[PDB]
Amino acid sequence: KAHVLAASVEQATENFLEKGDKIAKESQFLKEELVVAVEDVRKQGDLMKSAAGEFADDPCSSVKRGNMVRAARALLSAVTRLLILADMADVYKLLVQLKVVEDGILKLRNAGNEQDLGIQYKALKPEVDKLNIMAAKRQQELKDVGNRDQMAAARGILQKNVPILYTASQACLQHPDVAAYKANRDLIYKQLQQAVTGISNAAQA
Amino acid sequence: HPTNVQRLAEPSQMLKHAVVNLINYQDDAELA
Repeated sequence: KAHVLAASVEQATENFLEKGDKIAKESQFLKEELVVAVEDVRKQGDLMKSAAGEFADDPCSSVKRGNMVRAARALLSAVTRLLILADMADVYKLLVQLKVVEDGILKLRNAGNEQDLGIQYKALKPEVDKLNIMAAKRQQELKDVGNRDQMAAARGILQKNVPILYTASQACLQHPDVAAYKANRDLIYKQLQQAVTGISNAAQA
Repeated sequence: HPTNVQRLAEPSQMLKHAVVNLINYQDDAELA
């Protein structure tokens, strides 16, 4: 009946590989690297299948038991390497979207007339929304309450200030000769950049 | 749209548990 236990390791290995194969195929980041990592999980997984099957067939053999334990170690090491790369891939995707928002904020800031300001605002709003969802999912995975709070705070500043930068820039365009509006626009822009760097650093902590 | 971490989380856990259970296997009746 020991095979009942070996079957479960096999079932779990296949289940894991199925998920890994899909992430490696669909990833826009670390694609080749994820593929190599999954290939090894598969390689070590098949070695474990053989070792576990031998152990289950001859439980008292200190040798077969030893081969199984070592094959188990190699398998779990490969699983760990895949998890690490999968996690990095998630971080890379978030950092790319953060850059999209950072570039969009600069464009909103510097629109040359109200017509373009409205367009750059419509261009930025959706990217902010997406970034937030992604950063929130990253926040729930952060283990340090410190980094988790920094992340929460940065997301809030970003969402609260995008609408305000639009209003600030609008005032600058409507009143070109008033220096105070430009100073306000720069102040809001600064708050936003600090949120951007906050998200960037918290995401990698 | 779950992250890669979420998609691999439970599967990885099930594999780790199954490996532990196989290693925990001992049955002295097998000796005979």
